[PDB]
Amino acid sequence: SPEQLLPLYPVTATKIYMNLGEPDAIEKYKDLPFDGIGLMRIEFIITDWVQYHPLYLIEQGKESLFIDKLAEGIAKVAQAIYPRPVVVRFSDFKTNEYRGLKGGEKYEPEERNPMIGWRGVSRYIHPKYEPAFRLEVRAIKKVREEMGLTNVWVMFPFVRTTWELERALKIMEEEGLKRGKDFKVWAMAEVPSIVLLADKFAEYVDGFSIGSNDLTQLILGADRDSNILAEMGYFDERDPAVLAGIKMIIEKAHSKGATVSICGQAPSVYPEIVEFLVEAGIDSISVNPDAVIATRRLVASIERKIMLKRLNKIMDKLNKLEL
Amino acid sequence: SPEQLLPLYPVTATKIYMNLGEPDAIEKYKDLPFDGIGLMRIEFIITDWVQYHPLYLIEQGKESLFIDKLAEGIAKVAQAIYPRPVVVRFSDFKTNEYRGLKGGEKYEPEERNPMIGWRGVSRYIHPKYEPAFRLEVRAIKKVREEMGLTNVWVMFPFVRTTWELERALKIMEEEGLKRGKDFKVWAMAEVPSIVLLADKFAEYVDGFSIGSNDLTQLILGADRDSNILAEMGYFDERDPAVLAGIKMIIEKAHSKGATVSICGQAPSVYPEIVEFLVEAGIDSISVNPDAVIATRRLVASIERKIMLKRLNKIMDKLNKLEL
Amino acid sequence: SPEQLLPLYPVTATKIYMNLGEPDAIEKYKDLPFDGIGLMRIEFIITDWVQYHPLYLIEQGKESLFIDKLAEGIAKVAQAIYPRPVVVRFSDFKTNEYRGLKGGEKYEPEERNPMIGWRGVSRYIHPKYEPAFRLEVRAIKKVREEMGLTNVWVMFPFVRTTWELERALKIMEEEGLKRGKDFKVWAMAEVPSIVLLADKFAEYVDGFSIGSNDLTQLILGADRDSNILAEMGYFDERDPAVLAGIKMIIEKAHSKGATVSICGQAPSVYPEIVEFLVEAGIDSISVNPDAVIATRRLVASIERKIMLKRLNKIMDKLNKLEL
Ligand SMILES: [Mg+2]
Ligand SMILES: [Mg+2]
Ligand SMILES: [Mg+2]
Repeated sequence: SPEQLLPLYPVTATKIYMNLGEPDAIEKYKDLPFDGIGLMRIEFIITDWVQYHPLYLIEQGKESLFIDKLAEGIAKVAQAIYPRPVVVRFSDFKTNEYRGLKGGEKYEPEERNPMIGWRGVSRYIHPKYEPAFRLEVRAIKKVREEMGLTNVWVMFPFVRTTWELERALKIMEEEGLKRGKDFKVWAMAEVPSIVLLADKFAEYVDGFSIGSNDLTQLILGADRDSNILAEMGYFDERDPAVLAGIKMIIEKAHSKGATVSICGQAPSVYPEIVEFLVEAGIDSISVNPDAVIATRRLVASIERKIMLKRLNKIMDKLNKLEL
Repeated sequence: SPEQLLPLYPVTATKIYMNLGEPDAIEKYKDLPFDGIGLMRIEFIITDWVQYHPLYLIEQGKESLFIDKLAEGIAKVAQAIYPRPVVVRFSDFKTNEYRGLKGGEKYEPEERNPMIGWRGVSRYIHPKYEPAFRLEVRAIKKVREEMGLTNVWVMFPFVRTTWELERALKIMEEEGLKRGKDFKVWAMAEVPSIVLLADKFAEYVDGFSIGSNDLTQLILGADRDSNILAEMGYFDERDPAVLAGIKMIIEKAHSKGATVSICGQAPSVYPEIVEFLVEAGIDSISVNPDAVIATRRLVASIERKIMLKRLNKIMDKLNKLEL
Repeated sequence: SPEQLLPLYPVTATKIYMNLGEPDAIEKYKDLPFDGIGLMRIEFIITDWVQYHPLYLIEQGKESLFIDKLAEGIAKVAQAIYPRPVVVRFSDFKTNEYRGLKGGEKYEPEERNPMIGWRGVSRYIHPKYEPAFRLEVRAIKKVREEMGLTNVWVMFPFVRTTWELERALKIMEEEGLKRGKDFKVWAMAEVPSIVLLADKFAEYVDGFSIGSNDLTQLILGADRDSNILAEMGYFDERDPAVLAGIKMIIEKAHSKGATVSICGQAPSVYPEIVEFLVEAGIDSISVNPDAVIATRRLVASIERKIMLKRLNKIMDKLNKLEL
């Protein structure tokens, strides 16, 4: 009877979140010791439950279908784990991925580098895609209000500049979705501009989610699907530059009182990444379901280890005071 | 076999108490990891096991029935969880609620605001209701002595002034119920006078129980059953005024060496309230049975988190000493 | 010839304001040495000059009558004592008191506790009563502009939360009534939330008016018309909790540069309350007309006494510097 084994799992100061892409998979992982969904991917919902470009649906006057499918998926995930928070990520599609949707060829220009192209918040605040972002915000508002699921938060993927973030925030406010005590807004820390200006971005969002997969790619300026670059071992999240960027993000966000989360494959595979993150004082770690329990163990041990080490340092520090 | 799973639950520095209103429900929740009954409501016993106003029973010479029913309920609850403490709350009825009892129309005046009317300690020390309070104290004494259940403590609901508290204490002493090492007396911190003078009230009671439901109502001056006020969102226990009052109560009580408890719906629904309470250093948290286990998890995690944060602060503090 | 005796009255640092409920009574008390009307009650105007619920008049399209009667009363009071300020209090009625008006049964729900019910700013910002508050603001604007009576200020009764105060302020701004150098906005400090967060409320208002009558009731959680509670002596404004709350309000408001006033029966009857208020450094005291002159004497003496005591302390303090 595993359902009574949940409270007996090790207690961790750092929150252990879970990454979810398919809403129907929430019932498979309902017995895992996770403190919430730190990353809900709505890409699967749009691809397989909608099949249509949101702008195409707006042109055909079918906003209701898109809004209702997103609302159904998000409400299922939120109600399955209430009151644990569900951090829904906005549309993370690229232009080429957007073209895969039905009727998306008319609204998606052919881009040489969609990886660093028109995507994320830059797409949301643009007048062309603004109605689709408004549809997504309307779905989130319907989940939070019609179903009363307060535990639904949002994260803005691929945030580039502060003014774009504030424009997205005011667009959300125009839709009645306002940042508050019961509503948290996060920003993906996958762009080096966020690394350099995390303390400046913290005035607009409640916290940051470090997209280590994309953050490593952008910091190193390398793209993963290129087999040549992958063979050389570039895409190691243990890279000193990536670690320095993560440390800077954590320091700036905690100096401005913003929470820091990480949602990538780095904590799932590399224990040393987890140790470094916990030592830096990261607020939460979001991992894949199959890596939840182990992470909950590992973080706990690391915390205990830290709780020893700091004590020693304090004593040593105290020694230098008396001499 | 859940009965051997009790010792395996997470260990929390803050005591996790349980709220009980029906004595017969103690057997349903005997397998929950609670450190005691932080709030036992005798309102159900008087309403459904007595059906009669205590003053009416005194007039009819039936004090024995009221005393014996209270003693039976309290003894059942205390013996079910011995030696864990059972904090019995005295009669928390309002005048309109008192009139619901049989024969209570003759003893309860019609009040415009019973919510802030003749209730609580103000009712107990009044000569008219003093015999009923003496009956309640006699029932408590019978439980503590005839059945030898030392684990029964009392809390005074809706305490307004220090002189009324000392008059209630001397009335209890006249009945042979004296505050001591084996008997704890608490005061409900649901009136702003307790907020302002907690350090003064601490000389009379062993600890305080924060009635967050009533404390929010009195601090904000709003009454919950009014749907208009509820719709505007006034009754949020995360309100800055309520948090400041709770912090002041905790600080004053710990400055005077008195324990602090909370028995309301705030810790059951809002994790941030629990985090703030544990950070402030609250001695115990009393929640509903269905919210016990989760709270025991949450508090534990928060404690661990705090146990990290303080360490960091100490190191930072130590840094400022060397420079 | 008493009219030349006004300048010969004792000079007080603390402003001595007067409480007025009937505009026609301003001519009776025009020869009293008061520095202004610290509390103008428009309850009498609405009850006896309008007789109608403002929402009922709006439904019947008779906003002009209500606005003109309020304007006539306020203009009479302001012109009678120009340029001394007239602090008009907004509608302080309760729901039961509102039902006494003609046609008010349809707009006032039956409330169990109107004393802590839908009243004050909570009523003004609500969409249902918002047109009536707009009518009151329009009357104030007509007095300040059509008659050019700059000396008219407003106070918001029964302020609960900061967001409600800012919503009322923006509603006033939408009506052209904006806080400025020639227009002062006060908040009644009769709710314990104001006591706990006076420094936070000071960013929205020019000053605070301590409603000691209601402040004592809310701090002690007792209602005055209950004869049982009154007999026990609960409603003593010399209570330590009420004094501590008043001291906290004064300290916070003066730390944020906001003026503090008191408009209640405490300074009219208890000289020690006046002494404590003047020692705390209250900016003004508003009393009943029959208690004006005596208060003007008493405060003066107290000020002189303080002006001695502080000097002694300074000398003593200086002694500790030389030793
Ligand atoms: Mg990404
Ligand atoms: Mg209560
Ligand atoms: Mg009042």
